[PDB]
Amino acid sequence: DDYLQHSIVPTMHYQDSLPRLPIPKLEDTMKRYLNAQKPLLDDSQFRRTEALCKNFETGVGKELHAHLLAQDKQNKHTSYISGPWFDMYLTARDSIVLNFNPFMAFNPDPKSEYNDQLTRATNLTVSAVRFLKTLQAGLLEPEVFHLNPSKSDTDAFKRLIRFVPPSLSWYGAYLVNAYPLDMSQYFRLFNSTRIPRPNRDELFTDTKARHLLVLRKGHFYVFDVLDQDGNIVNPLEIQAHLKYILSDSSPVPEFPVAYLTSENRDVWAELRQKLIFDGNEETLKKVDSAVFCLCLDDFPMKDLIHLSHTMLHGDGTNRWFDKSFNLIVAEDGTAAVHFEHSWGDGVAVLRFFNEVFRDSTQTPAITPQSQPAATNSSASVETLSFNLSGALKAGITAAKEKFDTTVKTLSIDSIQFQRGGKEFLKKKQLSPDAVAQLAFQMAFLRQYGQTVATYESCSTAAFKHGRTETIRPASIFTKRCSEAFVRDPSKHSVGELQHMMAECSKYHGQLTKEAAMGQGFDRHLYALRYLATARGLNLPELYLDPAYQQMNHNILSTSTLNSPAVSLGGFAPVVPDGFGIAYAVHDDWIGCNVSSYSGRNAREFLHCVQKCLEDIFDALEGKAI
Ligand SMILES: COc1ccc(Cl)cc1S(=O)(=O)N1CCc2c(C)cc(C(=O)Nc3ccc(C(=O)O)cc3)cc21
Repeated sequence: DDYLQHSIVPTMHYQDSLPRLPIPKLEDTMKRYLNAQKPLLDDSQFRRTEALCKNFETGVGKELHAHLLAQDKQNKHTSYISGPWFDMYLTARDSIVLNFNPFMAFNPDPKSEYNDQLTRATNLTVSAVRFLKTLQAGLLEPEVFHLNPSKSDTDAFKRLIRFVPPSLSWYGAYLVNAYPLDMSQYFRLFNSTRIPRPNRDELFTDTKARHLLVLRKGHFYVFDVLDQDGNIVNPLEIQAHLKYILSDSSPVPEFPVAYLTSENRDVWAELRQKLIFDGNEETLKKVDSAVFCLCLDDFPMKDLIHLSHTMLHGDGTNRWFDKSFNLIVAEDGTAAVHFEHSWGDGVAVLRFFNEVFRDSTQTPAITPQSQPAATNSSASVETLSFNLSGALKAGITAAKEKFDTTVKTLSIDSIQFQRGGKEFLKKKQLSPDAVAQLAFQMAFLRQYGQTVATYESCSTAAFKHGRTETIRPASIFTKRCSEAFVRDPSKHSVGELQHMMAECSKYHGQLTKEAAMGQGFDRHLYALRYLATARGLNLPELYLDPAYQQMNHNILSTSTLNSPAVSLGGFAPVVPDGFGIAYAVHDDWIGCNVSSYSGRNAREFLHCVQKCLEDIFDALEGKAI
């Protein structure tokens, strides 16, 4: 059949009973905020911020908090952070390219000949449509985080739980230490795009649409991947239609329209309206509502750096950046999902990513020897045409110049630390995540002699309409430990170093579990600020404090996701003087892909990460510095 999974428990079985996202006590939030400030602020800055915190907790903050709580109790179908967080993304006027959109790259099909571009484009496309089908049918297994997978990820439990009504089903999983996740974001995975508009962009979805969008050399093509009955178009036909597209000899347009999706959101909002005025509404409608955008790149990957630039931004011509996601397949079969971040988070895209990799490699629709269906692709595949006025041509030329100049300034490079990873660190009773984050802190001290604002993404999808919370890895413990390794390495015995590292690990694990439970401080303080602005009030002084602005100017911006399906991932710095650090600690090695602009040096940082990781492993192995 056209399904890649056959869950007996409906996909959405736990959604109705998901716990609401907790609002912390204000007292806990201000304490956590100041705790994160401790490594960043000098004595007088800290005392000044401590004083604003007290004012806030006693004054306008207490009143904003009372109102946050009452609003939440009137909207128990949702989360307090959901509206504010969507608004954070959609009101942002900066380019979504680099600023917001990340990538994750698939590992190759382990069967060598399946990495042929046509074979893999077809297999990955068909598997993505099978994911859409399985989601529609409620046949995708619910997302569930198991503490004891051997007790709860069992047919035995699944047979039982399916009889528990959705109003109670979450409780049945909770009682076996399983935690069902929110899955409401999957409503925007397919047939969805972001539409640029003044003030605040729009999330658009059209579930009726049955066609794929393909970009090749900056030309736009659409064809159906679902027939009128609701079945997947025969994969041999899809193969034919893709072969047709791959055969187009037309040069890259003089005015590649995909450049516009990289503009400032107000600029693009106005140019899109001009596109409509010039009669393009039908064309844009087909782009907007396609199942997703398949991007066929006309070159192989030179190396990991090239791959990373290719999947993060490409050259500006062959990605529709607004789309829920772009599935990119290069000439050597290298594939990635580049996604728009406003509609959903890492956990939702990763499940799609994992199922698509598993299906496309284990149950490929076609083989490198399949004969495309005898079909008249020119009748089935429409080549889209945009009517561009002079103002549109000029806007595309400007979009291109701005794209080219900015991307020019972006560097990305990687390390593969091979001495060990998760196995060895867990043996030493440490959180691998904490160790990576320590290494980043220690690296930055070694390189710049500073402790700086640090961001780690944490899913709050254990709750109804959850998104993310910020883990704040820069702690007094990481700062002390880094100082010991970097500044006075002869002052401490290996036992002392190992203990310092143990205290980093514990506090990091504590922050991680708090964040996952909604007990960070970042989202809470953000929702209070949002509430004050939405009520038409002056910004409270807490938020005007340089230290608050510093806490949210994330020089070290980090994110990890791990899966056997992901070769690597990337994102650009979130600030001009920042790094963007995609990392994974695997069973036996550690990988970091780091981006930077002109204001930072990613190569040096990575040399420092390498050195710090060597120093950390040496101390852990008993060896002296
Ligand atoms: C909690 O750990 C995990 C649990 C389940 C999985 Cl499938 C993967 C992981 S993980 O290996 O990818 N991982 C290691 C520790 C960790 C932590 C502390 C946080 C996250 C996480 O939430 N990451 C994340 C990344 C990006 C986003 C995003 O939306 O951008 C959101 C969350 C993953 C991981």
